[PDB]
Amino acid sequence: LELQGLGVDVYDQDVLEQGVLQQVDNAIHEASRASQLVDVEKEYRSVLDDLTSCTTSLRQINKIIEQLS
Amino acid sequence: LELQGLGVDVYDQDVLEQGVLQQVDNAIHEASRASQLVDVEKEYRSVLDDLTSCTTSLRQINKIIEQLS
Ligand SMILES: [Mg+2]
Ligand SMILES: [Mg+2]
Repeated sequence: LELQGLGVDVYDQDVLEQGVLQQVDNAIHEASRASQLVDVEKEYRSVLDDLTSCTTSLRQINKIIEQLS
Repeated sequence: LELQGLGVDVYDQDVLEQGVLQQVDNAIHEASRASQLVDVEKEYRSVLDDLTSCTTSLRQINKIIEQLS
């Protein structure tokens, strides 16, 4: 008698028994992970652009100073 | 007769049948993911420190200029 299945936490994947509910679960969890990753990429990019902007300024500054040579 | 199990790709998790091999698989895959994440955090941090260093320089520069007021 399948009873040890009742022992699993409700919100555990293993509780889903085959077909459409597994399909929906896969979709919503995979979309959430994909969403997290887009957010990290955006956050990294925003910092990378800022570092690029700050750097090129220094190059411009140092050139202006070095132009006085 | 369990035969549709032979149809799975060899390097798929589902091929591992219970116990110690599943235990080893979990360990090596989880360690690999944890390793990737440490690397991303290090890479982001290195950029964040660089942006911090570039920024504080500009603050120092602008102060020196503004000191002439
Ligand atoms: Mg779920
Ligand atoms: Mg494996």
